[PDB]
Amino acid sequence: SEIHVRISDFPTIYSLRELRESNLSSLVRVTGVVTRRTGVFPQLKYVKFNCLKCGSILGPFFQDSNEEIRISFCTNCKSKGPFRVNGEKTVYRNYQ
Amino acid sequence: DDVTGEKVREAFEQFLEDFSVQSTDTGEVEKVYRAQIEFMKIYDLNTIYIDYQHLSMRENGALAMAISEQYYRFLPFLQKGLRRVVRKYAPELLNTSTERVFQISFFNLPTVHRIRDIRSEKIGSLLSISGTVTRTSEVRPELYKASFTCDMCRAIVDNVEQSFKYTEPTFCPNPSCENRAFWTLNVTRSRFLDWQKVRIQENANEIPTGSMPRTLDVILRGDSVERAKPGDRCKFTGVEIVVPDVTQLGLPGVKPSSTLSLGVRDLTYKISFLACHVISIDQEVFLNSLS
Amino acid sequence: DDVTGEKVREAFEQFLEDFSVQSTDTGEVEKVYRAQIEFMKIYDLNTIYIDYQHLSMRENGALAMAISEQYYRFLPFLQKGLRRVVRKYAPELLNTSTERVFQISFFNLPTVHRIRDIRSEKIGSLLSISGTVTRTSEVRPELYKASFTCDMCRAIVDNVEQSFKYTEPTFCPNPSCENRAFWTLNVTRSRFLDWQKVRIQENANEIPTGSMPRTLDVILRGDSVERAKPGDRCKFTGVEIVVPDVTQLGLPGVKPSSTLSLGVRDLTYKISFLACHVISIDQEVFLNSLS
Ligand SMILES: [Zn+2]
Ligand SMILES: [Zn+2]
Ligand SMILES: [Zn+2]
Repeated sequence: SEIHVRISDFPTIYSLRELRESNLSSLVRVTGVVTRRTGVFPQLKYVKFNCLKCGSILGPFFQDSNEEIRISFCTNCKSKGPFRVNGEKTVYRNYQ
Repeated sequence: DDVTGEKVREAFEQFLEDFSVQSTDTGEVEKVYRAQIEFMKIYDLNTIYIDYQHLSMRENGALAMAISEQYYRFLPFLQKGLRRVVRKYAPELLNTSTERVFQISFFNLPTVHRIRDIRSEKIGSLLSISGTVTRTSEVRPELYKASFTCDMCRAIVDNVEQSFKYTEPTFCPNPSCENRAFWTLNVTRSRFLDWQKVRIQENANEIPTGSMPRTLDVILRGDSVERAKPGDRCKFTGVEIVVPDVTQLGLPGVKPSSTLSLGVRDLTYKISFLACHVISIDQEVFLNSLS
Repeated sequence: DDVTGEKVREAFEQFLEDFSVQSTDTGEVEKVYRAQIEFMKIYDLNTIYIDYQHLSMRENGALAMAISEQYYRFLPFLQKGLRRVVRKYAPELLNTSTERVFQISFFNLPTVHRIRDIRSEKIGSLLSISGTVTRTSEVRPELYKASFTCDMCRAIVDNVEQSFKYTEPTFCPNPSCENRAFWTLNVTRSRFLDWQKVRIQENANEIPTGSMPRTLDVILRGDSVERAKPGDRCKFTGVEIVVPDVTQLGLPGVKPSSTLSLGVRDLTYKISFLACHVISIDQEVFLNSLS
């Protein structure tokens, strides 16, 4: 469904303790030794919220990776109750 | 408004602007401060070294006494004064290329007070404390200037500077809102300051007879972060600040409280220290350092 | 969009300029539509009278038949074509001095329909009727274009078209809003026209044997309001129109109904008329209207 681009050979290399804050929202190239893995966890990618007041499920809304979007109002029927997720129709992504 | 704060701020501006002294036998009379302004501009640094004796000689020490005794209130006034000084002389480095948060790191204070000698009256004042670095934290970003997105009348508004407690803008880009429901921060537009909490022990020589080494937690911000070494004797200069404490609720003695519908907040604190200047107490490098 | 609508609109605006009826011996030939446009600019009126005979003459009357059979469908195209023609020649009168509504009135239809001749297959078409005015109502405003105040991000959307029924602006003054649940209308940015309902009645000479008189409700929109006193025989020219009726709930015959959820709605209507204009049938003004 989607494609990704993997940048390589960035000029500047910073150690972990030298990140400070100027490198915020910036591309960095750091090196280290891996310590802990958290396994492979599915993460919501194309979540389809359902509207039980409408009758059926709503459209697939792209889930921003910063935070979990919510259906406060249904733009169609103004439903405050149903904003749940159906794990069958939802398309997930890997996460570690 | 406060007349005294503004008057002291402008007096500080004037004293900095007209600072004069003979420089040794060579360099004649050098405005060391005004010239060092552009000296640090060359590297676009963020620290301004205010030696205490300079501030102390002028106005028979009244300016130094005012700054030391009530540093917490005066510090923003001094920041505005420094910005005005940059505006008048050497305005080429003000922009970050928003504006660099220049650090005023005082030093060469008269006396250094031990951890055991910390007192509750001198909070809000400027002093130096000497101790041993035992535990240091990570360089975690601290929210200083934030960008808030209003739940209502949605938009992006920056320059809502963060205070010690959380602060959100009451005025909105669309004024009809005047509501503060879910003002949302954003990564790309908010401004942050480097932060570090270092734990220090009391030095062995200054330990009282039959007592344990009293400890203290010191906050490091700006370019002074990640300077101390665990087990390295260091001196810290700055202001004593109080931080909320949720542990000392069951201790004996009455507790501070408020009433405003109970309208009551359990008020307890523990004393910490916000520091500005910290120092540690190829053969060419060592040779260069060698006199 | 529709290709046929574009074709009819471009032909309309084409012959608003290219048409020119002869003046016989006295006056050679002149652009009658352009002459009427100059008259419009001179008197700053708001309605243009177009003879149907000329349209029938032009292009073997195919366009005349098309506009007579489906007047309602092509009406916005007619308005757009007239606006572009006005822009071409004498565009000064385009604006009110926000925007001035131009009214198109067709006169001298080939045939005259009596009130009893109303048929469903003529609904939405152009025709003429002749009746006697019985009841006239007050000249009241109607929402030509309607503006509203937003619910979330409270603000006013400006100059949105209002259809035959209540409408909600899909777009918002704040593009990020996209909320339309609660709109609060503002009269300032809402256009209006003149509305007046006249109840005409069938003339005596047209009544069949035994039938009691039949009557129709005619709506006069525009400058034609209060143009006829009660008890006068007038000729009405306009478009056959339908209006929803809730009274015919128990009548024989299956009631058309729409299902959507449920989305139930009874589709019961009664026939009315929307007349473009009305024609009735000191000594100086009197002396003028004589040969
Ligand atoms: Zn819904
Ligand atoms: Zn707001
Ligand atoms: Zn809105």
